[PDB]
Amino acid sequence: ESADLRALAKHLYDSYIKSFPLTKAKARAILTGKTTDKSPFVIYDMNSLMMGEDKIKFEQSKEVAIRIFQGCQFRSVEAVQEITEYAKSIPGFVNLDLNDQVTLLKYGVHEIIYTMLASLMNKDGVLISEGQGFMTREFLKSLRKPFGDFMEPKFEFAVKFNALELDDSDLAIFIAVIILSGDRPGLLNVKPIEDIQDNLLQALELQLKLNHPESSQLFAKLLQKMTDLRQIVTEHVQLLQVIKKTETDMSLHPLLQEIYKDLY
Amino acid sequence: RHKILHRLLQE
Ligand SMILES: COc1cc(O)c2c(c1C(=O)NCc1cccc3ccccc13)OC1=CC(O)=C(C(C)=O)C(=O)[C@]12C
Repeated sequence: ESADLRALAKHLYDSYIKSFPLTKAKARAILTGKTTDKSPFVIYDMNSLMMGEDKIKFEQSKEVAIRIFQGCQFRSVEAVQEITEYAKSIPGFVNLDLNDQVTLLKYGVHEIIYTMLASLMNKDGVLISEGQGFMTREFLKSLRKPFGDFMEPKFEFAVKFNALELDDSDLAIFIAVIILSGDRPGLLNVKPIEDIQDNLLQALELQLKLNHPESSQLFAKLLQKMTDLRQIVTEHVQLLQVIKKTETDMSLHPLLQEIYKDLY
Repeated sequence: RHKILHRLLQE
């Protein structure tokens, strides 16, 4: 029944709005200029950063590259909490074995972080601090190794992904499908996850058929993006393994350590 | 492991 599939799509969209404060809609409204409120403060170099460090930050002894990296860590932690709340709204999720819920999040959250970062990005930079800051791609890419190469891959994906022109309604279901991946390592009860995902995939297919009538390729392209994201996150984790090993001033946030731990 | 995720998952 397509009726139930549209109701499911709407439920996920509504939960998505509850769980994620800065939506792609609200982000694109800021990136362009729909709003009249104080545009975000633009950070494009060391000088712009030091003065904006009060409009983006709601110590001061660590170098810039480290400070910005810690910032990315704090946002990702907040995002993990948002994603966890969203996951719990997906029909069937909370009824899964609790250990499997943890496993699904452990392997899923960073794929979702990449996905949702794109919503806050254009070719030129990323919105931060709930939209009150805008840090340029060029500034982030210029951060000393290895940190510049840690930032850039997120923009590389966002450019490709944003070309697909998904909206928040599309994204709500896309994210749900990713979280309910029955082939994450170490899952105990695969069938119930696969059954939920199969229904979510049907919901996604119908959503894209109705919402993007003129782009028949979209569903198949999103399935491949789910595959790409696994390789993309593997690289993220590795590069982060190198950072915690090579930078003596790396306080890896406990939640992130917990997620990265034994991620293979 | 996963002390934090566990408590986040349980309201
Ligand atoms: C360049 O990004 C950022 C820079 C930055 O300075 C900050 C960011 C992000 C941020 O939200 N980014 C999310 C993010 C997370 C993971 C990987 C990324 C890669 C590229 C771009 C953003 C990425 O979010 C932040 C959270 C904090 O609590 C901070 C502090 C110190 O209180 C920061 O210092 C902020 C204001």
